[PDB]
Amino acid sequence: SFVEMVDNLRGKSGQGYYVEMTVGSPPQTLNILVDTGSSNFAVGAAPHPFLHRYYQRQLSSTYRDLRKGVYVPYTQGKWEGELGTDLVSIPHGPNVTVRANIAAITESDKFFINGSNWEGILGLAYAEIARPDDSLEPFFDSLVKQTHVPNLFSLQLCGAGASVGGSMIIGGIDHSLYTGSLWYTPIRREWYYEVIIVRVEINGQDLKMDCKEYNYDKSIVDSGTTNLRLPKKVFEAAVKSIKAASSTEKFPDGFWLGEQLVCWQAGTTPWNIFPVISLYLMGEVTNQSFRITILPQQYLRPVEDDDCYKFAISQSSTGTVMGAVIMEGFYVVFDRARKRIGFAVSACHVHDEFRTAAVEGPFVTLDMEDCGYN
Ligand SMILES: CC(C)(C)c1cccc(C2(NC[C@@H](O)[C@H](Cc3cc(F)cc(F)c3)NC(=O)CC[C@@H](O)C(=O)O)CCCCC2)c1
Repeated sequence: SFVEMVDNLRGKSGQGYYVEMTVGSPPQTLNILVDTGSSNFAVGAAPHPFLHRYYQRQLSSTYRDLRKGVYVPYTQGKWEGELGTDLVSIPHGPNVTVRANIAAITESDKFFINGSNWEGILGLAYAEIARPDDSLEPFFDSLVKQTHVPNLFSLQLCGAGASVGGSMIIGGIDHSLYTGSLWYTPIRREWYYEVIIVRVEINGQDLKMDCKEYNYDKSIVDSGTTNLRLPKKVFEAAVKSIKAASSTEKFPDGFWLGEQLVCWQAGTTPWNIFPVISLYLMGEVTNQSFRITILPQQYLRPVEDDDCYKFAISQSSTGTVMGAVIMEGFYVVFDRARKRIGFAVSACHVHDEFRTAAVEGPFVTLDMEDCGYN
């Protein structure tokens, strides 16, 4: 649903996943980062040391200026630019063309990456967190309003199998991309893709915190953030257990902070000493939830030059962010029509000789609604 969009994403480890788009008439081709954690469509529109190409408004007979500026601040990077509209399409995407809002980026700081291969960002979340304000229609809303594409997309983000790939199925769910059942969690509110974590286990041991801690101040699925990011108190409980699981090894302190590799001899990575992490999500029926299980092969992410890794779980003071390492090896369905996100085991699942990533349920969990913050 459909073959045409299967394997339509590419990326580098830790630099997001991008999809090919064209903007303007005639079509100008850009690579565009696929970001469930923001809601603005923006594209390099002026030279910058890190851009191979950029969008050229003067060459599009279909460009229209909105004569209004815009800027967006992310966790660290930020850009400013000029709002306009234009015709936009996705070559490996549905067969449609829309007029969508476009921020043309004229200045930026710490936003583009050195050898990135991407030139723009596709914020796929709801108008609410759009900049300057919720009146700037996000691209996906426009796509839905203009064409007949169903109000639904799914993301199959894959780890290696040194440089990566994946699929963005616009408008449905492609059955060849996952196994087992889909389990759905409610979208709590339509701004970020907000969800609610009702329970946390590490190698089968409940973390025993008040479930409010898991969602303080929000939990969101964010394909535009690399790490699993955890609220301070949860982060420290989790590192504690992960340290004691793996104490048979000697770890620098900068490792646990994400600012320093650990290396082992090719093929000898001590997989079995790192615990599995289970996240239980609110389910669709009363008192029911389901779990997703993350393997060490998701949260110790590989970087080149021996097999080398960074700890891809880190600290947040803006809530739980289920980033790209959590999403890898799941097929994640953003079912906007039904205010829900589905998780299944990805067809490109992460393997381990003795353990496997899993979406399992049903589980009973009382008082799930008390887990939400405010
Ligand atoms: C855009 C908006 C809505 C105002 C905003 C602001 C701050 C944080 C976010 C959130 N989404 C954040 C998400 O949009 C952005 C997209 C992005 C990807 C990129 F490659 C470079 C960037 F400059 C920006 N990603 C990041 O800021 C993290 C990037 C990097 O540190 C990494 O972890 O890989 C993250 C925290 C929880 C809320 C959602 C969103």
